[PDB]
Amino acid sequence: YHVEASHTSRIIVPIKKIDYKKYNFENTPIPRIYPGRQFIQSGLNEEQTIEMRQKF
Amino acid sequence: GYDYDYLFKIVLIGDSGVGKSNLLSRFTTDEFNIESKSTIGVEFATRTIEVENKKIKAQIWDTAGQERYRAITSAYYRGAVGALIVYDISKSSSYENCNHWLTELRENADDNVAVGLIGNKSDLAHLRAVPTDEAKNFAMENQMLFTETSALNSDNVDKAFRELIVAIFQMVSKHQVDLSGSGTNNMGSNGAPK
Repeated sequence: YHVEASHTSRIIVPIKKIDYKKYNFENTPIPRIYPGRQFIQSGLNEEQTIEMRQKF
Repeated sequence: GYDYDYLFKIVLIGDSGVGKSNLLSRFTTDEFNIESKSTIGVEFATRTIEVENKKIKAQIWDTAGQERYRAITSAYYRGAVGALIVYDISKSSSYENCNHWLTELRENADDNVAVGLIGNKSDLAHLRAVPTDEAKNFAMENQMLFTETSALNSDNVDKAFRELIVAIFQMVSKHQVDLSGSGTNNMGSNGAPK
């Protein structure tokens, strides 16, 4: 490809899907870089936690 | 008789439902003949320890919050020398006004008090509304003794009371010297001349 000084060029990358019966996407969510910490209440609804896990 | 030496009064203060009264019954003499709580408000409990070969009597007044007694509680902090703000780690809105309780209690209690800060219901440690290190820090720049009580183990709260009565003791420890009374002589037959 070539991009000169402002000219955008939308790359069209083909991939496949993922299979929901092959990966579990409800596993421990947003894993922390280092273990431990305060362990405070999440303060969010369980359903919200589901969509945050999927969107990560 | 009575035969104790000093008598301190120590308020327990906090929001309602933070678990102060169940904390009070486990570690100290209780349910002697007290009529109850809310009938007059602010129930009184007693604890008798000894420090430095002096006997200390401590009265603990668990303040009750019902909005109706708010005017009455002000007059009950008059002369209060020992204090304990209790907060629970499960719920979170008590810590928003824990500072307000400290401000109201620095007002009109004594010239100088010794306020402890105690986290009730650490049995629900996993349900931690506020981190313990933040409350530990907030105790550190407010000169406060800080405790975490399981409510299933009374050793922590009992240790806190012993150290609080020590720090409030040395604060009021009036100097004493001796009462020996051994100086006897002068048993004569009195050849007086006035």
